[PDB]
Amino acid sequence: SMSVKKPKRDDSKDLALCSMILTEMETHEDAWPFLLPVNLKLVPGYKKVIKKPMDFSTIREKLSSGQYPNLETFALDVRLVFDNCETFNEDDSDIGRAGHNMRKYFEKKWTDTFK
Repeated sequence: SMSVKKPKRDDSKDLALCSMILTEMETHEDAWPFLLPVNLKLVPGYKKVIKKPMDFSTIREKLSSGQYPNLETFALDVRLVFDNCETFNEDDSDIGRAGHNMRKYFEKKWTDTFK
């Protein structure tokens, strides 16, 4: 509350560490369904069903241009990529399995880097 603060967590390396994690996600072999925006002209149903499209390139541009106010808003967009994937793809498909694998990979890096 006013004039009463928890001790200050050092957040000065967060930008660089989020960038490193994003690089590791970009370079994973199962990243291919997530590197670019889904083409809304060529994939029937996507536009209407997926209210907030997200992909790694869009995350990378937001990161580089100071559009993440903190590391939680960054984690929300990453998770949004996998949540969208689960909404549109069967678990037993290549893309469905890719999503589950990438989410697991992300969550471990996140915990090891920050928790």
